Amino acid sequence: PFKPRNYQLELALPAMKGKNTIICAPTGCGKTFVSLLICEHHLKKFPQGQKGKVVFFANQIPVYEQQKSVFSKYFERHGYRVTGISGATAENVPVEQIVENNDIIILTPQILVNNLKKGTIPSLSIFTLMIFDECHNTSKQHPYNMIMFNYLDQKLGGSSGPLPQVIGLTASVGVGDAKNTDEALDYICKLCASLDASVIATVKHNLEELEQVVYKPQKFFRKVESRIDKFKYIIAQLMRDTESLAKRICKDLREFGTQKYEQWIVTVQKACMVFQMPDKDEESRICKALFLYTSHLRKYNDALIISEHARMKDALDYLKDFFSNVRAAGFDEIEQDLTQRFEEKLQELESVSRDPSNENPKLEDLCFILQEEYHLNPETITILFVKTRALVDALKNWIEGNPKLSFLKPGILTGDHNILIATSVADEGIDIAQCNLVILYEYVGNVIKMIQTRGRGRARGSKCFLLTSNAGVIEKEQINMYKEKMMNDSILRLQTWDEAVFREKILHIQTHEKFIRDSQEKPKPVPDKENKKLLCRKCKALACYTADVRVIEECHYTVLGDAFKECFVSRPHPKPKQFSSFEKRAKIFCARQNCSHDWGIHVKYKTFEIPVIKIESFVVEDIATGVQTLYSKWKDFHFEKIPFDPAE
Amino acid sequence: PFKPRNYQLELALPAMKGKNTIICAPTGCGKTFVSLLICEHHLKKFPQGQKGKVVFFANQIPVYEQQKSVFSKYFERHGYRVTGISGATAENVPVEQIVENNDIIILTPQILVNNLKKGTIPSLSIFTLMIFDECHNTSKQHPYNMIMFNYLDQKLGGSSGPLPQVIGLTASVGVGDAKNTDEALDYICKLCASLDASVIATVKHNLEELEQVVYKPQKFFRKVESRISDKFKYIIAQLMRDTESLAKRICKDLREFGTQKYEQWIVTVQKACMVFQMPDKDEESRICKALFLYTSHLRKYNDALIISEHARMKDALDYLKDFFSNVRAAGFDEIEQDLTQRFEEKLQELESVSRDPSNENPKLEDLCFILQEEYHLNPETITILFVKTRALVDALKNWIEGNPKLSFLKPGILTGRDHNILIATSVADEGIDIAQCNLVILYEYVGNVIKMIQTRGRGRARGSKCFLLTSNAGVIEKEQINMYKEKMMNDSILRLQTWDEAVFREKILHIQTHEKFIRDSQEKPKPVPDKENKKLLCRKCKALACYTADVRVIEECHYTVLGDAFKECFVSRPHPKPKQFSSFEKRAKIFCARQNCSHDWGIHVKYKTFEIPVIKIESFVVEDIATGVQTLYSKWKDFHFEKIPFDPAE
Amino acid sequence: KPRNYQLELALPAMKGKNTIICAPTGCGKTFVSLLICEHHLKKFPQGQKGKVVFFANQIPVYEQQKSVFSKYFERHGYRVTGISGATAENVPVEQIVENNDIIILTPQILVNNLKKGTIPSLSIFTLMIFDECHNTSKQHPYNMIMFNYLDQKLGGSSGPLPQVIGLTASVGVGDAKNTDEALDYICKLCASLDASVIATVKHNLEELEQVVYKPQKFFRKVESRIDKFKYIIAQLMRDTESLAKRICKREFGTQKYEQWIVTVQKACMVFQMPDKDEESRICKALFLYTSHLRKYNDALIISEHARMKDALDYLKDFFSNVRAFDEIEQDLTQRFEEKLQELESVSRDPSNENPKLEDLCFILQEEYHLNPETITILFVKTRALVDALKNWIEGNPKLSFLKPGILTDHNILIATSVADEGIDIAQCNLVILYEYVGNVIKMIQTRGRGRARGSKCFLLTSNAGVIEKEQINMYKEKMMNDSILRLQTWDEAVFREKILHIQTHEKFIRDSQEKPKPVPDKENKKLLCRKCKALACYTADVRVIEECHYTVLGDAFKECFVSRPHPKPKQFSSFEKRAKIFCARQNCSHDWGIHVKYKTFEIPVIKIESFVVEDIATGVQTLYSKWKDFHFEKIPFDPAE
RNA sequence: GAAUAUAAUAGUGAUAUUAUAUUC
RNA sequence: GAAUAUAAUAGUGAUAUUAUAUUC
Ligand SMILES: *O=P([O])([O])OP([O])(=O)O[C][C]1O[C](N2[C]=[N+]([C])C3=C2N=C([N])[N]C3=O)[C]([O])[C]1[O]
Ligand SMILES: [Mg+2]
Ligand SMILES: [Mg+2]
Ligand SMILES: [Zn+2]
Ligand SMILES: [Zn+2]
Ligand SMILES: [Zn+2]
Repeated sequence: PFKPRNYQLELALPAMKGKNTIICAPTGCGKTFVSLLICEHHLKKFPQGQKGKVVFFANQIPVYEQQKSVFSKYFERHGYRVTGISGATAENVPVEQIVENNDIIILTPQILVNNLKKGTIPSLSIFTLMIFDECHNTSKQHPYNMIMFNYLDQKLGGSSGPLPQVIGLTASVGVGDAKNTDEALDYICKLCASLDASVIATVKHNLEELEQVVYKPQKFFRKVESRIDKFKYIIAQLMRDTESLAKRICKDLREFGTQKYEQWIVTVQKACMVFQMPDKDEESRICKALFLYTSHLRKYNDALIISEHARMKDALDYLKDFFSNVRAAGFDEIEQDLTQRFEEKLQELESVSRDPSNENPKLEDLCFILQEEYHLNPETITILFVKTRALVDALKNWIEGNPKLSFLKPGILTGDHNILIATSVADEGIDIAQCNLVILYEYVGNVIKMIQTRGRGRARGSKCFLLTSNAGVIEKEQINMYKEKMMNDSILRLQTWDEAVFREKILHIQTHEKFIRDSQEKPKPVPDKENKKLLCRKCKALACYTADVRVIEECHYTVLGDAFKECFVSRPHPKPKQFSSFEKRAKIFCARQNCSHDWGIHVKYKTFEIPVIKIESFVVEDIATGVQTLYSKWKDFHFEKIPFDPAE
Repeated sequence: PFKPRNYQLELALPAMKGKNTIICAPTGCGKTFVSLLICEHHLKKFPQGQKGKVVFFANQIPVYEQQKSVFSKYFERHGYRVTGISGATAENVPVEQIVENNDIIILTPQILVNNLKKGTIPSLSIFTLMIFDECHNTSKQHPYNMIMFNYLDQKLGGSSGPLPQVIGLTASVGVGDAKNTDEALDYICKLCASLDASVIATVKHNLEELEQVVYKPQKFFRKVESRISDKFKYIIAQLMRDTESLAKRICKDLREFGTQKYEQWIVTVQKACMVFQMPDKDEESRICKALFLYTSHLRKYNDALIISEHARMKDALDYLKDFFSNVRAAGFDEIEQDLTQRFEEKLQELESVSRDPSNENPKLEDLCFILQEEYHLNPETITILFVKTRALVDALKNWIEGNPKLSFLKPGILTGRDHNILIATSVADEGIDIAQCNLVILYEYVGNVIKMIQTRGRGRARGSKCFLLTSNAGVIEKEQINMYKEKMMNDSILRLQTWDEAVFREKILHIQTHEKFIRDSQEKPKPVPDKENKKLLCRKCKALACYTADVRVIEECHYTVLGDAFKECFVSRPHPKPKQFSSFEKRAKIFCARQNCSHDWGIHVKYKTFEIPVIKIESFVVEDIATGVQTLYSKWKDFHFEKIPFDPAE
Repeated sequence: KPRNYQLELALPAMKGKNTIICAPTGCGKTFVSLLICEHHLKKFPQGQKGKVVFFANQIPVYEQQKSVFSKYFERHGYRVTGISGATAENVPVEQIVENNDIIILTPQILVNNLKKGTIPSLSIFTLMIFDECHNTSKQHPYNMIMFNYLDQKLGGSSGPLPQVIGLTASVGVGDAKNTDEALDYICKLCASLDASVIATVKHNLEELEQVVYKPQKFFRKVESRIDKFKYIIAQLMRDTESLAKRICKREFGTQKYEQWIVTVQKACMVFQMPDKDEESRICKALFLYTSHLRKYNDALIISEHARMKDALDYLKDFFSNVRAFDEIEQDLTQRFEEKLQELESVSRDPSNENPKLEDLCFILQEEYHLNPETITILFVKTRALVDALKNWIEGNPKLSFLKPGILTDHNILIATSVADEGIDIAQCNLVILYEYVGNVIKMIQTRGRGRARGSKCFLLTSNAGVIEKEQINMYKEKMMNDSILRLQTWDEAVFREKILHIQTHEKFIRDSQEKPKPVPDKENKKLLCRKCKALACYTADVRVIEECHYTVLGDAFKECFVSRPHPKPKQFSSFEKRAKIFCARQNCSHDWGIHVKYKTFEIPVIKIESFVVEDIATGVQTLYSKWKDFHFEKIPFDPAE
């Protein structure tokens, strides 16, 4: 073992007393030891004729592996069996026997959800203790709350079974969209209701010890000026008529370079695919043209945004890569036309990407900050957060594409090194290297994310700069810093309540939400037995019929018959995953000319090698009327759904 | 995930062809990744309708936990359920269910032996691949060899059950008591037959790669001398003569001080003084209890002489002092009160001699010389020091900490159940991997050739050194004949690898059969249990404890006592190291109650729902009521009285 | 196709730095030599010229290196020549050196040519290369050359000195007990060679390890035999000692008794008597007794280091070689003939056999059973053991697979010793040391006997002190390596300072060690024989040639000795062996020297180590081993005789 | 492939779009 | 013949004896 902190004992104390409790402690103060202590006490509290059974809930695989290894290494010596079940090792194994024959079971929540729904696990009465890692996710349709729905449904019912103690683990419970303290109080009470918690454990009598371990990094706010247009009066006309040669085909009833323009191009593109035409032959031409036009427009928009947030050079390289991929996917008259127009004006560019006269002031401010902090301390470890995955290697190539930052060794963390560039890590996650500097490049999320991000630099002297060219970001961070105060104050206020009163308010909210969920069930579909024709979305070619489509596990959708096999092509999948009882063998694209529109994937399901498609790649025409309707999700498309039968 | 050494592939190659293989490679080359590769390939080789089941055999708990951790972390992603069963998690669990429902199972061999004997595991046919760590232990009746006994007994018999592939992992197969080449070769063949192996995988093509990753440390031999003239030994010898005279007053004992022969002698005498009966039963209990004390004190004096022989005089002095303080804290006896005074009478001489710098152990001066001259050339040296007894561990820690010349050292302890130098008794096989030691000093310490080869793993870096400090020549002799034995081993293997695999399989087979029915004959005796009820006296005070009629046998191994009569014959102390073996749980240790005795009887455990005393015959002397003759027994299975199986009744 | 570690070893020397080079025996030092020399020669401008001298303590190494250097550098346009003792004289070396760019020498040549004054100074050269530079110490020729070098260096002269490169596998640590002593020893060795750099492989160690393999060493400590033979042959010399003690006024078998017999024998050579006729008799008896006791002792030794038959046959050879039996020798030969019948029934007895021979036979059997094409080399201390073990090999039925050869084709070569590495070696698989341990240097050099993988070495002995003597050599090697690695960290300036101070120190020691010449007593003295005390000649008749050799000008002496053909004639200096000198007395036959054909006249050269010197006045008898210890009126020989 | 979460944007909202991340 | 080196054994050592090897 190892000598623990006092605030750890303090945090684990309400849990060891057998009370369902939510533990709220700063990120990286060692919640793992708290879990181990709670589990140890809970397991070794039982008599000889009875035995306990603990279940742990990690939301992601790294935490799964880590916690499993630690728990197994620590508790085996005590004579307790520790195991784990994730999606990889969940198939073709009796999970009920795995649960029964073990004392500690580390799970991803989806496993327990699926097994409860299926029936392999009768009730939650099997466990004597449930622990939720990052219990702030216990809300809405998240698997955690899906479990707690079962828990409460058993609790709030005549059917009485020994329900397990519930422990939550987090650094922030959240406040929702609360404008004041009394609303945040209601939010926290609602969460405690969702977790059936009667206690909220925080550090109080040992704060002086805790604050010598986890240091809050100072948060500097860097508001910079925007660019002042070497890439604005060039792609403008390009966008103008690349929209209007699409208007050459038909008239269609909004500033450029924004997200609204993105939404506009998207909905327009999703409104062009339904242009019914008696010619049909040239309907394909029209749709395949307009699709290309819009697909070029939106990526032009992407280039504009990337330029607006990063180097203009990367804004070019983006489009160059795009047209490269377009030329690699087969040459079309339209595609080679737009490409010709692009490369005609490309000579004017590149040279513009080569002037220091037009350099993003944001990147110059970032260069200033980095140079300063690495001058004051060369052994600085910096972590950087960006909005999109496009800006990652953009800022990377910006770093090594600069002699001023020759002291930097960029690293990537998306789906040894001085600085690590990343998108956005979910929750605390597996602990990485400790950083002395945290930079937020136009990146601001929720309050919980803000509080959790402090774990990146919980050492003394750690700093955090928020670099942006927008005020809305700044205010969006300030409101979070206020929300934290609201949360802490609401919690400290709730900790003054009597346990019973709190319990009955919780029970009240629980009964309320239960009634809501019960009455929420509704007569949703009247299945249309009419056979519908599924066409392609790009070239409008006939893909299949609804009569040929089979549904697997009430989630996935395949196509039968040898007719469809001559309608698609396939290339080996880039990231061959393994989901459920499936296995991604390859990808599936259209076959009509070199359309090559993505239709779905080709999988190996048991002893079958079958195509699985997504409805958001097809247009649902009616064989009778002709009304071409669109569906973004399969569950939105209600038709005669026939379960997949191996008899075929 | 990445960059496997080519010699690793070379070693895993025969095992990736289904061939039962013994792998022989230097310690530290990375046998774990070899295991991972063999196991992985073994798992991906099975089609869709079939599945494999690999089992890993670890001899020690740290190795168990480590391997379970690695295998779990590596094969979880692929989709293989990895689990483990040790002695701590073996009770009240469905082993059949745990074994089936998992793809990879890490076990301590005793678990499999027990569960096979119990019948919970029908046959080894459930497995498709068995891996043995430190497979050179597959000999005599070590658990590995028992498992392989079951394997062979299923193989050679009429049983046609599909047996799993067998892989062994070692750095040295050993040669045994071989004196030449074709003896070592026959030994190795016997071991391969014990493991059903037909291939011995070693590095041959990728030697140049291996010899740059695992370096053979340079060895050295330091032959010195003990103390020229010892005054400590004289005083202790005269004390010994005094005590021996005090003991000779009662009986006439029908050799040299400070030797092991005298230890054996005083053990035999102490044993023979506990079968001296008297009709008074109060003169018996007063004479035997005194003789026990005398022999014990003589023994402690001997241990002190050995300690002083190997270390400082202060170490032996503190040893004796701690002994006398311990028996003084136990409660002064009438036959021991004089001994402490006799010792304190010469304590002034001993203490004044233990401080005199001129008569100091020259072995320690040579060791200090080595340490000094080695840390002077490299101050960041990490040293590891091997000694025989733990008394020497403590002694050398106190010596290092208590010496101005070695004020640069920070000694640590590593015995049985940061820092510059690490002092340790011995490590079974390779063991868990600790920090590299570019200096391995052996202080009067030699073992088998296997340990000699495995110890080189401690310093597998370039320039790493190894010393053998001793005052005895037989030590060095043993080391060099060990090296010659290593030559014999390597050459025997190198010659076996040139043979025909079919021919080798034939030999293996006809060694296996021969052994199989040499195990058949004899081995079936059944000494008739005499039903006569015998008394059980305390070996120290000769007082009555219980009868053989009150003694019940639990699980054919342990032994308890019944009645509320035995209860008033003992007291108990909270056990210093409580454990949980099998279906038991140590709660306390049990001692006698007759006044100044307090002799070790047994322990107090919680078996199932019962709180019971478990005793050892090693601490009791048996007295036949009929004949009146007293007999001494050490092991319970040597006392063939009538076994009375344990039952929840009574 | 040069190796990288070779270039690495040559790198410091190619920077004009005086460098000692350490690298395992047989890693291609010749290539490094050629590289360094090549770079040294092509460095000079047009107006200047380069001149390199390569030393060699062995004629075979001399001819190998001369051949290689000549074949290599002839193309580039450099004249390569060599000088040895066979072609050292009747030639102007002064001009030979001047007319060449590369000169390969045996060091004694340059020493003698510097002493004679034929060569002014070492300024003539620009680069000197010492092969086996670990010999640069004491009174060795290398150290003499370096004495000249240092004398010109530290001296007031400012003449240009040549760059000094040394080649070795081990610099040695002398008798160092710790790292400091080893370190300073290595430092004074550097000062002896005026070195500032010690080049070892460090960057390309992996390559060197991939080329040269360290053979695995084993030690075999057996016990000594059982010995009736011991006592049986002992009472012979107890009886002999009894006989010798009857005319004049401890453990048998070991060296103490040997040098005891030696010193006593030398003490009987000075036992005088007025008769000078009974004197010769009693001292010839006292001579025969000791000279026989010695052979008996040595027989007792060979008995232990071999089989009893070897020692027996040795004695039977001695007694039959000393015959061509005298009246005094008749008793010894009769008492020995009365020893043969009881000795040989045990000397043929299979019961009493040497444990060392048993274990050796076992080792050979094993290693040849494993590999039938094994090449074995066996080192022994004496030649008696050479022939004895050859006879034992060809005599033992079990070893009928061996083809023993001699080194003082074949399956196993039996050898005494090889000074340093030597030339081309039969690369063996098995090296065996039969009661043979030298120093650390010769050990590391012995590693070169098997630089191939799988090669093995054995140390067969009964004495533990031998094993200890080897282990301490290993520890000494460790100390050497460590001290070198520590020296390679010092800055060159500080090192040069230390070296300079050591040089001035040692030079001061030498200059203050030189004692003046003793006063030669011109008074005459009678030089007479030691075996029979017979008057050989007087000092006035004796004349000295080349201040080294000594002859006699007198026909009276010419009739006082006999001449018999040399066992192995050879040529030295300006001389030429042909015969050998013995005492002309009937039953004496004692070695006096040799007769040679020096230049024109044939003259007899004698040794003082076979003559005892009495005084014409006092008559005091004295012994002298070397002519350097015997000071007198040294009258220079010259042709008119 | 499907589900879930977070952020921004349009909207009165149920929602929708995109971005990002996770899980089965 | 002379010179020189290495090892062993005596000696506090300077040295000496012996063995082995080399060289002019
Ligand atoms: O595409 P899958 O059906 O196999 O499922 P998945 O996990 O990748 O979903 C990711 C989504 O992003 C799009 N996608 C998938 N791939 C392989 C690519 C892309 N988009 C780009 N630009 N390049 C790719 O290689 C899919 O639409 C999917 O829904
Ligand atoms: Mg699914
Ligand atoms: Mg001469
Ligand atoms: Zn299409
Ligand atoms: Zn008792
Ligand atoms: Zn004579």
